[PDB]
Amino acid sequence: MSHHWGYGKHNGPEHWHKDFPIAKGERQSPVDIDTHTAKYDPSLKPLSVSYDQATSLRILNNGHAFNVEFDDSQDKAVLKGGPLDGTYRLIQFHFHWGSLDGQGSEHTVDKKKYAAELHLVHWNTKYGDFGKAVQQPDGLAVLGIFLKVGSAKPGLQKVVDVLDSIKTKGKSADFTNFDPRGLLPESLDYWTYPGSLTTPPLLECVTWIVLKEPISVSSEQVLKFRKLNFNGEGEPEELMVDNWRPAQPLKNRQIKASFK
Ligand SMILES: [Zn+2]
Repeated sequence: MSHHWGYGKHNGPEHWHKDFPIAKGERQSPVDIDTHTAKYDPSLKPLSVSYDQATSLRILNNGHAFNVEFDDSQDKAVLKGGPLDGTYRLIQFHFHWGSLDGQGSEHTVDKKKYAAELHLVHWNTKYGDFGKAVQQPDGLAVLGIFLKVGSAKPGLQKVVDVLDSIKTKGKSADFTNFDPRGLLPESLDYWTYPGSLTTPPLLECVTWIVLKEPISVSSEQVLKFRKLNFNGEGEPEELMVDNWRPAQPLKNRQIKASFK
């Protein structure tokens, strides 16, 4: 249908509440991280990211972003520790980005926007599969990583290089042997809060873990994101930029951190 959700003026974040009333709920994401009001919790443990046996499959343009999909049939790529009481399996990653380097991230830090934000999405092994997990308040754990512009990120290059092949909605490419360790910063210091999916259906099923340290990507690398299209092949060109939801009200949730 013509007014399927998206990021345009007619179908974007300001409109989502009409089909998805939880958009105005109590635990929506993303949020602004005010570093004066976030609370250092010395009891927060280190994150445990185990990606050395991750098995990537394919990369696809779904008309909203591009997703790299993983084999989540075993404990090959798991997130645990940190604020988490369970183990979560990686199913996909994707990014959100802007029409210029000055915006594109979903989370903000003291109102500062980054050029992009990477989401690694993981689901809780208590629940059987992803579809079941998103119905539970502790169903998902999303690791959020900001992108700033500087030096190139070597581990991102395979992704950048393939994007020309999946320009339009519905296109995919094989994408094997991709190592998601190559997308992580040196430090795993983090903020965490309870929240939601940032796209429809906006379900309030996510433990967010947002890394303090951005990764650096080159200007050339993030520029390639902006060549993707929201549209299908043959349809009028609608460039895939500004596929981010703005910050939502915190509503008395506590953001906790592993540092001051
Ligand atoms: Zn996302």
